Amino acid sequence: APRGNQMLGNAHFRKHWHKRIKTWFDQPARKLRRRQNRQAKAVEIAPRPVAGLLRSVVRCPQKRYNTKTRLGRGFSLQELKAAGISQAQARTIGIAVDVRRTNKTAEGLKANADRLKEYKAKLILFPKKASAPKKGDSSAEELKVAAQLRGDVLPLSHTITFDEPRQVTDAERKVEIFRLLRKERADKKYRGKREKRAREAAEE
Amino acid sequence: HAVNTKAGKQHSAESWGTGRAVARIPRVRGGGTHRSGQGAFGNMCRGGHMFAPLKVFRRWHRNVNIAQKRYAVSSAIAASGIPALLQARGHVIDQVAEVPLVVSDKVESFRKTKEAVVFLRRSHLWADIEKVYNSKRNRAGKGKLRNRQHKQKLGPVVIYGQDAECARAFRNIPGVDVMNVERLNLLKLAPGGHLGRLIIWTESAFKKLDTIYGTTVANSSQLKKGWSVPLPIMANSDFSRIIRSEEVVKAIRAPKKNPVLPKVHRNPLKKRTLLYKLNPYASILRKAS
Amino acid sequence: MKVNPFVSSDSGKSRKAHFNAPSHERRRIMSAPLTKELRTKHGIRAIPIRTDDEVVVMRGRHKGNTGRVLRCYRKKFVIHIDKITREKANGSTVHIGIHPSKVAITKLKLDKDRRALVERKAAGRSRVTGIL
RNA sequence: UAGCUUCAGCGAUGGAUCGGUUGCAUCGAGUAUCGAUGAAGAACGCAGCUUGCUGCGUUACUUACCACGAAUUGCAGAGAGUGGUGAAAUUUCGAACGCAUAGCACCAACUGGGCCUCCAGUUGGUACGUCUGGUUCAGGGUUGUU
RNA sequence: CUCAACCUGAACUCAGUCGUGAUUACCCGCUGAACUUAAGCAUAUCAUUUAGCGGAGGAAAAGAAACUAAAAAGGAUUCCCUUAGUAACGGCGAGUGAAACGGGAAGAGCCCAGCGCCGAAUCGAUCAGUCUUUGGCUGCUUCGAAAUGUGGCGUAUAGGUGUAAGUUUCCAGCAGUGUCGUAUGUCCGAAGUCCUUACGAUUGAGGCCAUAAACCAGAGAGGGUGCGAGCCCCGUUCUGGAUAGCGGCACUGUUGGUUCGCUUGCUCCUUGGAGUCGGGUUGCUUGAAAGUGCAGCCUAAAGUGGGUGAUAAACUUCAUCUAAGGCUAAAUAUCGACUCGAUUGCGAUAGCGAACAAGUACCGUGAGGGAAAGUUGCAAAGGACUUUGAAGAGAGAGUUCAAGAGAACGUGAAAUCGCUGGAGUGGAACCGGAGACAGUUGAU
RNA sequence: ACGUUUCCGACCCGUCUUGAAACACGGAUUGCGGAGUGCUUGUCUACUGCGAGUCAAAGGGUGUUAAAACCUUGCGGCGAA
RNA sequence: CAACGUGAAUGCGAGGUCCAAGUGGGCCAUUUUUGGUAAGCAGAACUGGCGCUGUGGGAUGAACCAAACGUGGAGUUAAGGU
RNA sequence: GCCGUUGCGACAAGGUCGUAACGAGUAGGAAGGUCGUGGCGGUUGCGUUGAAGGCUGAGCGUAGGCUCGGCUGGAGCUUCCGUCAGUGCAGAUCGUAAUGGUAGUAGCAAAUAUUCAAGUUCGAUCCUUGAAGACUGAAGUGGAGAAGGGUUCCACGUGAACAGUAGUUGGAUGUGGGUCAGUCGAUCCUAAGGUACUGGCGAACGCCUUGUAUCAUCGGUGGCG
RNA sequence: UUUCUAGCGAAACCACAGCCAAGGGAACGGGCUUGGCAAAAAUAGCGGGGAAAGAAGACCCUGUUGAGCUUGACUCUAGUUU
Repeated sequence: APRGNQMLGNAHFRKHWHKRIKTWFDQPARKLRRRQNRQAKAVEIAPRPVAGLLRSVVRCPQKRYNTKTRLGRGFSLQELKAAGISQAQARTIGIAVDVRRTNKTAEGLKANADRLKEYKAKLILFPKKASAPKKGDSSAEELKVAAQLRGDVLPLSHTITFDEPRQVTDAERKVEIFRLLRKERADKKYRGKREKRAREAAEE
Repeated sequence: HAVNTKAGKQHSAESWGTGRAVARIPRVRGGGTHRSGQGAFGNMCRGGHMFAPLKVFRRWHRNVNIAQKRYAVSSAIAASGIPALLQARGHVIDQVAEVPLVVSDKVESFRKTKEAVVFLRRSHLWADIEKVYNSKRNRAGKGKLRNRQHKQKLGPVVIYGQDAECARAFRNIPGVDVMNVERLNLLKLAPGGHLGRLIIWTESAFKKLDTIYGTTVANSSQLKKGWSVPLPIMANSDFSRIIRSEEVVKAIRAPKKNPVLPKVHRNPLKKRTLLYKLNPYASILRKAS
Repeated sequence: MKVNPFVSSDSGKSRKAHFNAPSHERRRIMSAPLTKELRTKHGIRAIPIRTDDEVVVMRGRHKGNTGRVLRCYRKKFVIHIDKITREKANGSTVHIGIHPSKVAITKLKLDKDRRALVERKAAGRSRVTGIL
């Protein structure tokens, strides 16, 4: 029996909720277990990076996020070709391949091609047989500085830069921004009606 | 902690209803044993469920604002530098050289409890540990049965900046704690929520305090982003000097006493001097009479 | 303070282990210290007591009495020493049980295995005392 | 006086309270291991004296082997006895298997009855479904051949 | 009609296999309520949930887009935070109620059918050799499976042919050499039972050269010992040692098998799942709203076809995947089982029903129901002996710090009850106020 | 002062009820147990920190008196239309 | 903007916001009053009470008359009495 | 005169003091509680020269309650500061355990019935012997079995409990002993009926039919061997 | 049988308790007010009272409480016909 000015109740507790209860008392235990798993994996695959495969750069899908980039699943075959890396070779040297993604824009393709290039620059390849090196394998003293990498491979930078102050140009001021926006909206909204009118005029 | 969710509800118990001359509590079913026909379930019954059985999903842990945690740690550190507060908290600092007590980095090289004890004795800090020894005692209550057998006083805390594994020399001394200046624990700086823990700073730890906790300038702390020492609400914190200051004394007016009232009403119609004081002409009238 | 995460500081667990220890563990539990002279002579501090050892009572109402260990009643966690007896009502004599931790060994009943054990303990004591 | 009520002292009846605690509750961690090679469970039995509980299975409160190294204990009694446990062994019911479900019956071998077609004993074997292959088959179902 | 094939179907105590039945915490597939809320009640809610049935594992299931979406796009599955009590559903009432984008944990990819090429190049038993034999390797062993097609290449990222460049091994065991973990056994460890005192018994109190001092302390966790103990014992600390066993690695050798391949350019060729999809209707289900998912019946495809783009339909712009076949670790769930560590929990009417011969005694024909019950003392030293009695038992005595701790034994409350002394006592007794008496208590 | 004796006063408590000493109900006596809780979501109030900001989640890094504490957010919640 | 200056009695400090409990069976009396033959009956109006409240008096009594309450004392009284 | 509340005021104080007025209260609301209880983080101390608990004299407080003394007891307890709560009982025909008056009371009265002498025993209405007197009265108060019981059977001891008096006795209690089959039964046959196979159904555990539903269900003489 | 004796030995019930008249009161008091009165401890009977005990009235009403049954109630359904 609510009395007076109250917000109407909404609590979803009319089911037998006592049969489905989940607590979080094992949160620090899970943290410790995951740290130990990472340590074991690092020991297992040393000196390879603990994170694993190298991931690609990606624009966030929708216009709410399209000004931000993030790590993708892998590198498209177009990017691998642009960087001159075979898919088979990439799987061996630890680069993620996204067989579903395709590039439709030069800028997006180029960003990932450059990422692959810098990864190859930073790569250290051990000889397949320690006794006998080959072509492509890293040099002896290079193989001494090898160290296991922790965290993301080639982590992304999220710092925001500010455009340098400049002069306000006259042509910039003479533009009618609101009129332009409303004109674009109107043109899109009435595009079809004008086409219908044009077709009728042609038929007459 | 919680009780079993089925505790006290493991009986096929039904009420007898009215007409049997007994209370309508649910009663254990069957026969051939004492339990049969006895009350069940209710919190008033022997062997039933408690009232509102305590659940395991109670709010045990809390969210504490980071800003307020930092304020509390800074306040505890500041209070550790006041001799009076340590005495009020019970530490024996009668012959301690100086508060705060900063010692050479050589203490960070200590590796044997013998060396640590010698240093504490020569620093006139052994009185505190002696009191810690005297304070060991049996905990009163059920705690004894739950792996909390003894209660004893807390000693000083040694804070270091660069550990040459120095905490080993100090672990075994009762009451003495050891901390790293980078990760300072409020639970050890202000035990029981009380201010004035006795601290032994090493030189490196003392030097790192400005870096870790900043200054009164905004964002002066380098290891805590955006943190700086809180500013006081009162500049001069002593209430007597402000009152006795010349500026305040000039504005203050002269102290006064409680106003005085007659209190007792007498009977001038029955007394002489009272009436003659209130109305001097009455004496002349009586003289005329 | 203990550091081993697999060692329990639970009073209940400790008491349960002590009072349910099997015979070979009760042997180790029922250990007695050596006298000063025996300690300097053999190099060890304490040893699991054994029948036919000579002991001296160090505490209790029988402090100072000596004799030989007649039995090691591991079930009752006591030893029966020679000459340490009382008289029942009827007149029979019963040995008074003493806890081995309250006596000191004055002569070790040595055999092949006891000699090997003492050698091991002395070697370990020397090894650790050198490092300390 | 007696009885009754009440007070002080003493004593019964009763088992509250207090003092711990090898028990319980909850939280967390590590592992993946039942069964036709007969499981889970049940029944009966096993000890010098031992009903119950615990343990065990006809080698029956346990054998062998390995570690440690002198006991067990209520009374007796005479590498002990504990722990680990890789060898051996593991009764009858039970999916439960010859059929039935608290009973009775079939096949072989061997042994004894003197011989044995007849008895008795011992040992191996006889369940349902299903896969692969083997053997022996049936049907103008299709086909060839004489 | 004879013989011989195949096809189909049998019988075998034929040779050799496999399934059944348990467990419940989590997992997968079904079946499926009502109490209750709506202040009545029928849709709704409880709830796609108790209950019932089936089937696995250490995890299971899912899983490599017939996806999200509409950016300058993301890119298997699982899980967390957020989206969000939002869009939506609902006698539009009570109520119910997601997902993508975003930040993270973990991250791993692949195999068929079909088309095409080689075309039996493939495989099971059995026999004989041989080895490191609870299984493997060799065959003119002999049988059989397989052309109604086993194997090799190959699957949407495609693939293949030829060609030019580059580039080219990989598996499995055995022995050693070291390097490293073990909830794996066994063995090993620093310092007072020092003086005085207290006690029934100390671990309690005081003292132990020294300015800083009994001694050890990387050990002052815990337990035992006549309550109290770092120093009496087991233990504890030595990011402990020694030893045997198990593992994981790395390198050497060796054994057996295996490798005409792989990438990029050009060249020419090539490229896919049917009673399924879709549609109608019926029923259930969902937040899914002219149908989200599932199923019955009828209908029933196509091949740049098919699906989808959340308001149904034509006609149009496009965008995005490729259904009707299959495998796959991690992050995740779970103490039911085995083994461990803890606690602001309970302290014997509490905490599990069960601290104990507890799922026991006992009850019901059965399904099933189901208790009460902890404590002598440091040590039985558990009361010898005398005496009355048939005996229970009592009177002495003895043990003991103590027995008024005497076996149903720590403490031993209230109610109730008996005795001794005092005082009252006419159909209640208790009670408040005010004295008196008795009594108690204080007086430099 | 829970003893006796006098003088005055003095009906049995809890409860529902307009109204209970009631010929209204519960109560023979004593011990022990016994009932406004937990959590989710609101709202107001009080206190604390910061303030156009504030709190940061999952997570990560470190911590062996290591379930704590400490550090860490182009992004998220609420607020700023 | 300029000037004028508080214009009956008596008493007395005034105003604002927020959060929330219990209640939503009443009953009695003087006077007025409807139904009823009446009722310690049923239903209304104003006010005061009882409920929630003891105290002196009416022998006794929820409401009648007097008077309302910390805990004590002295004096004087109300209604009522000698 | 004293206590408190309210308003106002003085004072270098979360305090003290002064002053004037005031003090009813159910349901209900607030405030204070060095009122009381159990934990935790800290702090203050006491303890086998006697803690908790229990019984009860001198006091303190308006009260909740508290302090001390005496006796019992034998191992823990406690001040203050924060914070937390399974935090206070007279009731609920409350749960559980124990105990009263009733009260030495209701009552131990169906089935005809016992008496004498002796034995044993510490002890005899009740056990045993003998004599007498009665009863069931052969559709028995006799002699044996089926179901059911499960050692109750028999002998020797017996103190307590049980045998609603008693007990030397017992279906009680302690210790031992006792059940012998070719012919008596079971075993064997089938009845009413049950339950399998296949066969159908069923999401499934599994059900339905015992029937030409299903159906390739064998076994007998003889020769040969 | 009861009765008395020896042995044995419960239960129901119980706020506290038990002499009346009238009064007023919740309109039929053991208790309150005013009167009548008021002397131990007990045995056997008795059925006036304790509005005596047994049982949260099976009558009546209320409840947005049911169940058995009926049908021309509302909404469905096995089955069956087409």
